[PDB]
Amino acid sequence: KEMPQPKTFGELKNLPLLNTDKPVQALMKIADELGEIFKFEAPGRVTRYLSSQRLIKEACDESRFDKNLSQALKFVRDFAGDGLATSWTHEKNWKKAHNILLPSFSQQAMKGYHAMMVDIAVQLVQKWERLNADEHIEVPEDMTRLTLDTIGLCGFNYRFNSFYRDQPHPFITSMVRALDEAMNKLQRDDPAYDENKRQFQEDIKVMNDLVDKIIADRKASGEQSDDLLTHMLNGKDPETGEPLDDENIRYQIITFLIAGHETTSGLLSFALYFLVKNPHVLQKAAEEAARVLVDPVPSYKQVKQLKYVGMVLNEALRLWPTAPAFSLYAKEDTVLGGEYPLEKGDELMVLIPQLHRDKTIWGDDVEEFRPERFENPSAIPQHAFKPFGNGQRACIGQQFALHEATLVLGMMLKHFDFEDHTNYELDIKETLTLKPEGFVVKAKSKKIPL
Amino acid sequence: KEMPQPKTFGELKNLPLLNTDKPVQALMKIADELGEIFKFEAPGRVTRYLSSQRLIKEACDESRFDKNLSQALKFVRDFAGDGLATSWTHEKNWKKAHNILLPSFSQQAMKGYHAMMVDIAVQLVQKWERLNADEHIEVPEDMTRLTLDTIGLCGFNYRFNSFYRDQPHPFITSMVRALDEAMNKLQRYDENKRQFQEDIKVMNDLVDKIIADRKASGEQSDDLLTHMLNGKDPETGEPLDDENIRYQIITFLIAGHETTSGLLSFALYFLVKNPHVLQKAAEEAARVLVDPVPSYKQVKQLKYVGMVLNEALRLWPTAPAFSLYAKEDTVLGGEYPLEKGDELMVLIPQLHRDKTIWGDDVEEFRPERFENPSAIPQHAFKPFGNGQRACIGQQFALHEATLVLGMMLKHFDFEDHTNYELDIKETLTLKPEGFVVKAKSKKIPL
Ligand code: HEM
Ligand code: HEM
Repeated sequence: KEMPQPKTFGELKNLPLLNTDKPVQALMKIADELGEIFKFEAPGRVTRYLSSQRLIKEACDESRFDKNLSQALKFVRDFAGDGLATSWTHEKNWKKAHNILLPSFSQQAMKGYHAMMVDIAVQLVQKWERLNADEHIEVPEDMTRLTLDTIGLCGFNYRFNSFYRDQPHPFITSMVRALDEAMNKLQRDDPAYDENKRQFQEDIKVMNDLVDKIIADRKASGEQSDDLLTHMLNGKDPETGEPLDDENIRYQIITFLIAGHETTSGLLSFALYFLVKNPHVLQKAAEEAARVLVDPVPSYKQVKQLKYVGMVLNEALRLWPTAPAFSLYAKEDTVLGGEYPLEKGDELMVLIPQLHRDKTIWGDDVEEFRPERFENPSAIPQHAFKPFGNGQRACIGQQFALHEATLVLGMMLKHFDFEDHTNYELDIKETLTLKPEGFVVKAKSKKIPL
Repeated sequence: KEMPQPKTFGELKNLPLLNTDKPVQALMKIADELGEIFKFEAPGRVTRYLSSQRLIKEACDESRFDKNLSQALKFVRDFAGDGLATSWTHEKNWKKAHNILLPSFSQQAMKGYHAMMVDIAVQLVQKWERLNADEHIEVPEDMTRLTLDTIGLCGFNYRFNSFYRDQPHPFITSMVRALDEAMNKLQRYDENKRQFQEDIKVMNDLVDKIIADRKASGEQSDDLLTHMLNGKDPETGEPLDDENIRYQIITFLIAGHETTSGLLSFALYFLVKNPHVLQKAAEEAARVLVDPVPSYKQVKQLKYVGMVLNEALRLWPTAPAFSLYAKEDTVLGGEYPLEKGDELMVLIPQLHRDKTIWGDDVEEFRPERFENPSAIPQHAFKPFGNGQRACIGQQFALHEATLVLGMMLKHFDFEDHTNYELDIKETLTLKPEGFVVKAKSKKIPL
């Protein structure tokens, strides 16, 4: 009945607890101490962090709870607009874009993106083939170059050419800095933050200008590509009969870059981390890659056959889900778990990494990396595994993210042996997403041509 | 390219090779001679027996192969109907029952069955505590009493009361005799047919009566029957009808009781034949089972007992084969072209003796081989089948067997007093026939 709450700071309540550079990890430790639910209070804000499958399966009942914009998402909305990830369910543009975009994100639609994904994946493999002896790989940096360029090419047929650069494309610099400002605002306004505010407006303009220009260029040329921009310029919502307007198309493209690039590169980085830390698993994944990927270029069908690589990726998502939380609100007064009364509008946060450590679902070995947990997908209870969110507001990019990550991890394991030459100590850097900071490896080529 | 084939008998092709009382063991010896794959032909039937992890890992690719009803399963279907084990994947009732029953067979659902499992396990322990000096234990006989009563109680709150009986419950007599007829048909009668139909009627009547009785009472139990009466398939939104609920219950009794009792029997056999392993397992039981009654959480802590059970399943998987068909034209192992619909048999005991996977000591009983599942190559260990058509009862079988073996090792020292010679009787499942032991109580109360 009475809900636990972490230590307070006078008038600031719990807010200074977030003034740390690893806040998800801090909230996980609080959940370890306090259990499946705790109240978190700040000036003008009350939320409740959920950690157990028992309570989260109720919060995922869409008849009782809808997606809420967390404060992080509210700040991202200042540049993602009413794109899919930062719009309320009841906003006309959510269901409209949802209906238009769902068919272009299906498993069937990955067949059309596959060639462009391969284009960037081959660039990654060639970069590593061309490293000199005793040079090493900066794993999240290269994974970020890959996922960013893949979304750019599949999203709107634009080449950021990240593998030709040390300093990223100006669009990426402004996007990352806008995401940085969004996160820093969460932890803080006085006169000192005026420079950050001016820079934020400048970063927003940089993003809008490039994306609006590409949309305008495409409309003028009339050319058709296999990208999401072409689908959005031609698609009509069956319900309203309307197409997306140019401004919303821009917000969707920005959304694809934000929501997809760091989550996916984080997944690849964590997966490779767990592989080099678990040589029996790496051997098993590498066997499958060599057996399945029998052609110099992987095909769409071959990627679907990388079952164990997929298990590796799901187990990496279990331990470190790279979009680590989502937010809900009670549609009406309701009681959570038979003991927590909630009033209409009350907010909930789903702490995904804690959910994925619920021993009552996964057993005592929750911290061990064992892809075999996912050997048979049916053994996983409902709402125990939620790296892609919930229900109609789940990740629309799930099939894209997993197809890219399976393709690329498969190619990495086919073409190279990996050495954890520094005995890397896991250090998880937190933005709005999670990644293993400073993770480096050496790759020895297996000399298999492309 | 050219596939080996065992000796033939003119027009009968390979079929007389199955007219033996140990056909699985015969097929293993054929695989020893011919290798990882051989063709087996009979009038109007062609199949291919696979024995190597190399080929079986491809056969387990669900995009290329789906479950086939072997001739054994087709004959069992005459009384298991379209229950889960004897239905095709494309039959509406398979996916429907699969979606409904999966949550009631989960590891989480074992918490709710645990009390009833302990009920029967205590009856087994008390039976052995009450034996007189120099009396002995008929191991497969008592294990079958336990697993049969455990499924009856957890399945539909029915007590066969097997530990009160010499002659089994009439349902079991008809079930066993129906399974016997199914197997005998494979090797080939007007009286057999009349008897086969009588035994089906016994099974349907009792099970239909319990379903009707439960519907009339409105009472709720912690059993599979209550879940089936109240569950709805999320996909179609439909519940199982009463006829299919009957077939599922019959299926649970068939598919679960003899496979699981064989596992316990083989496990105890290998333990008494390997005293260092027995001692290690007994040390775990005493350290872990600190209460008069094991808890669910304690059973999960019996790690080495679980490894004992997996190693017993490696050597003698008690559901010893399953069948597959090619969904499309495909090439197996890069050298064996198969046409759509072509059939495969997975010879599990031979798979589990693949020296390229397990090393040269494949015949030795070493539970330590299972310390880390990640070190085991993909599809090397398939005692519970494959993919979406894998054993839905796997967690049930292993929880029961771990609980019961744990309690046995806590409460008794065992003696292989006859220096028993392994003799594996074959029905549709495998068991060590005539396996007997003496148990000396450690005098630990319940
Ligand atoms: C492993 C990589 C990814 C993970 C873990 C992930 C995770 C998530 C999660 C948890 C949500 C729900 C957030 C909430 O409820 O507030 C979400 C939504 C979303 N994601 Fe992803 N994501 C990934 C990759 C991608 C990619 C590659 C794209 C685009 C190509 C994408 C686009 C979106 C969009 C548009 C939404 C909002 C959907 C809606 O509400 O209609 N994501 N994602
Ligand atoms: C150690 C004991 C057991 C073993 C070795 C075993 C083995 C197997 C195997 C190999 C299959 C796949 C057969 C095929 O592909 O044709 C299977 C399926 C099945 N088993 Fe078991 N089993 C055991 C215990 C149980 C128990 C206790 C139950 C029920 C309570 C059960 C119920 C089933 C069912 C319903 C299926 C069919 C699942 C489906 O296709 O949807 N089994 N079992």
